[PDB]
Amino acid sequence: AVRVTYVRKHSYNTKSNGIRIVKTAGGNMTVQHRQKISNGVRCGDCGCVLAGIRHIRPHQYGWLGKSKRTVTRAYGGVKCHKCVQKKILRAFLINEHNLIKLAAA
Amino acid sequence: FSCTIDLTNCTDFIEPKKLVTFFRQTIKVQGRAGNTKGIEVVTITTSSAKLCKRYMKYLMKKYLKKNNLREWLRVISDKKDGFELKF
Amino acid sequence: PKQVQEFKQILKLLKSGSIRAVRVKTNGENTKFKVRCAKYLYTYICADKAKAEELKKAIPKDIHVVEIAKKAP
Amino acid sequence: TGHKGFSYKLKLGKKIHQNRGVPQWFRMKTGNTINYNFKRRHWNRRKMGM
RNA sequence: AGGAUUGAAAGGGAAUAAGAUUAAUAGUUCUUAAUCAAGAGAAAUGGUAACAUAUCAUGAACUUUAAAAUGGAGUGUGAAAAUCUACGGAAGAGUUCUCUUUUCUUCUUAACAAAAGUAAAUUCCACUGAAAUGAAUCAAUCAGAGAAGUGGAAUUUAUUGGCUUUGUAAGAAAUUCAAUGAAUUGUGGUAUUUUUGCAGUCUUCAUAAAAAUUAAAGGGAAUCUUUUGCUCGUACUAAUAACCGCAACAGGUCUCCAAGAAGCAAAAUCUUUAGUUAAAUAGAAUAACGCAGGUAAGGGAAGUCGGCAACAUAGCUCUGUAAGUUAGCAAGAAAGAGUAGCUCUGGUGAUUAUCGAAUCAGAACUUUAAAGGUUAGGGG
Repeated sequence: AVRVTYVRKHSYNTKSNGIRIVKTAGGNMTVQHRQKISNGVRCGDCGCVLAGIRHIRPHQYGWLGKSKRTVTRAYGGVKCHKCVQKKILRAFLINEHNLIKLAAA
Repeated sequence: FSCTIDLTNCTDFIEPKKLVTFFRQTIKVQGRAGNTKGIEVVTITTSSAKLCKRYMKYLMKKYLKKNNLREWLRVISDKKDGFELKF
Repeated sequence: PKQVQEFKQILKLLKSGSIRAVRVKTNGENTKFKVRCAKYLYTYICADKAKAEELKKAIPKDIHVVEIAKKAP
Repeated sequence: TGHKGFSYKLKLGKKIHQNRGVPQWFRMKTGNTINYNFKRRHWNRRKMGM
């Protein structure tokens, strides 16, 4: 086995100091710096992970294409489809009830 | 499969005729030395039996040690499924 | 580095005025046409000798051409 | 330390520069008593405390 | 519009790798190949849907949401690396008068991107509507606020998109050969460990950070090439000699990487890669008294304040286990038997005849009669 050494000057097994050891030409093994695991997005109401958006670092979303950081729907990217459906019915049914209850009952 | 041995600079040290009988009487085709009926005997050119190039170097190095001449001669592959002998 | 897939793009790349250098490598099985552009190094794996010659004529004479073989320069 | 401030590094460099003996010509001056630098130090003998 | 300064070289954080080079520096130099930031040259489609489209396809004020940004335990499992191993080889080395188709070494590949082929897990969408209730895990857990089935969508899996593969890229590097030039660089495993993710389960009178910074939404105000990237640290030790103890002090001082044997074990013991043979001087003789390690006939605590010290037990399997008790324990109670080598036999699966795992049980024979080299409870 080939034993390796930290390349940067950090010497502690911190979250930002994660490494990967990969093989390299000549049988030597080198040290990489791996990225932290991130969370995605959550519905503003039900707190569920949204589908269609990758789990990357906050700044890396700007690098992605304009269509790859959202979902093409009303409140897309901030509310789940189930979250949105309840919003539409609430807005329509309550308004319709207001027209019959009050406003020339 | 056809292994070829070159002695073009050491045939005086080792006559081929002595090598032909040794390979015939020492190859263990099925664990038995001397039962090499499917061996064409310096070349070996045998297809019925299974052998190896690295096996050929084994007896040849064994042969050199038997004659106490191993300290002078070295068996080197000629990159053409054969072996050539140097000093 | 990027890899171009079919023959149409490389000629359009060769005829484009963004080229900087060309290096041709001959392997035991195929021939690679690495085009050194401003940003990337596009390459094209070719296994047909006649199509390779068509490519070599497509190279403008002004650009520098480097031929690589079993011995590196 | 490998890491140091710029001003601290320069003060380190001066202490290296001041750790030298008397040049030979200065020792041949007439009426010269300064033969050895008594302010000298070595890393393993006295820590300069800075 | 809302609250000033400082406070982390282990918290948050835009973006770089492989090879080569020096007497000494190198994610810093060189070759090659990349990335990032700041600049310069009445306004889209598709899908039933989950949602998808090399920049595309306008989006101000104001407001909201999310990320950065969240404990621990234990179980299962995906992938990579190391070790081991199956088949096929190529080159070199070791042994060789006794044998050995033999034993050992090399057979490699980066950042960043591509998308032939092909995965595991979770969550959603469409059709349908479950009772004779079904579906599933090692465990769970779930269903008319809709299970199972079939067909789809998304996310995660150390960069693009997880793995093989591809560009980089063989021109490098490794192993050989010749005297700079030549050769090779397959495919696998229902094995172990490590690393890294994922899934649910358990636990708290414990619920296990904030900002810089980024994106999205609601609203409708308005009508590819190229330049530059400043300041400071960067040598060396990091300890049985570079640090703190007056010193080259058997004391103390926070971390990363981690091979084989054997074993439950990162234990003791031995070895490979690397390091070293010197670390406050030696030679001769082999008295007493010592310090450290031992043994001893017969007796067995009679020694002593006192079994102090030492001796003794010691692993695993099977049988067996009392009084007392807060009913949980005591308990490894106590006590007894087995254990080696060699030659065999049988049980536990996968895939559909071939292949594979260490584990358990049993039987003849032999001997110096078997845990004991090391590790390893004295009991009442």
